[PDB]
Amino acid sequence: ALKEYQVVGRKVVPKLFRMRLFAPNESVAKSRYWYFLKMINKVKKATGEIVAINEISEPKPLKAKVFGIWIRYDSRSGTHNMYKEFRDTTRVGAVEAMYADMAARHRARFRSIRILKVVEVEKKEDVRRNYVKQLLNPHLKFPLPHRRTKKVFAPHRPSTF
Amino acid sequence: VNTFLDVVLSRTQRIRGFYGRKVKFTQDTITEKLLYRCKQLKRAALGRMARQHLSRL
Amino acid sequence: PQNEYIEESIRKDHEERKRKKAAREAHDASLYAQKTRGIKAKLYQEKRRKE
Amino acid sequence: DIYKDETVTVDIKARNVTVQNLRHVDIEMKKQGNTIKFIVWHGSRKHNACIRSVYSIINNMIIGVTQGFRYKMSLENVSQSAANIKQ
RNA sequence: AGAAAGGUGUUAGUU
Repeated sequence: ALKEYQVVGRKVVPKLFRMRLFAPNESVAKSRYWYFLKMINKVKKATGEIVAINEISEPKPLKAKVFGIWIRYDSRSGTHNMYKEFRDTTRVGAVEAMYADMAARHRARFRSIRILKVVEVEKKEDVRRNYVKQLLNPHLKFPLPHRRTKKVFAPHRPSTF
Repeated sequence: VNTFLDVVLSRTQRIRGFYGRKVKFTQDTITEKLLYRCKQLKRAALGRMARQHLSRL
Repeated sequence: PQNEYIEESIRKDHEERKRKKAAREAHDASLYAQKTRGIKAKLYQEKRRKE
Repeated sequence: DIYKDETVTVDIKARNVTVQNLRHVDIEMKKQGNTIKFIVWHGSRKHNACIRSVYSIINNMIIGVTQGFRYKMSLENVSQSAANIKQ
């Protein structure tokens, strides 16, 4: 599963660079941070070093929020920028949806996607997605769809109602 | 006229001799109505080539 | 007869049919392009591209 | 759409909206009071296209049942019959 | 179907 990781590092009084990125484990996070730093300020991986790698939890994991995520796509042309909003209860939860969505619609891989910034939009007016606004209606009430539910050859036909 | 040419093209629609027959037939049908090097010449020929008052009285 | 016999006869649902045909022309062109096949498809595509 | 709900009796048993039938397209009827709340719960754009037709079809049938007049110069059935008669 | 460009076919976004 994905996990938020805060990576702080600097080249061997050089400035300390700290950033939040999402990785399955620490080793992926540190390599990802180095690759991000390599293309930003041009710091060699061999020369630099990591001073702190910390895991970040969700301060309010049982509260529904809306997360706006800005990312950079690599496509056939390899240049694209989008912004998408997800409603869930964790920053890492939305990121998994973001990765799952883009690998679905746009046939993406984890390496070609880099998170530019993730923010928590707490204003309903700031939401730019019709689905998010509809889900935030005060009268949200809908029947559960796509239910469909060993012991093969059941005795009576399913009620399914 | 352009539609008539398209209609004529629609009506029109060894290998050197076979294309020569095709070159003749395609142009002759237009005249009646009115390998890569060989195909280039065939395209060149096509490229270069390309009452109411009385009835109402 | 003589001169504009048709015009003289007319003077002495066409609009509705013409309007219906014009309205259906937008859908007919898209359907014809999608259903076109063979050499005629290339000719239709070339004509649409030129237009 | 997330919710594309719209509007004798309105009994909606087995999707038949007998006052008529609605089995052809999955849209709900719900017989909400005098109206029939023809709901769509996260369906498809085809359902949105059908409801606009269904709403007019149900209204035309209701209008025809109450007073179909003649309109010489059954709603769709009468118009198709008139077109067939004209042809 | 599936293992140059057209489409009043569709779904997510940019200006």
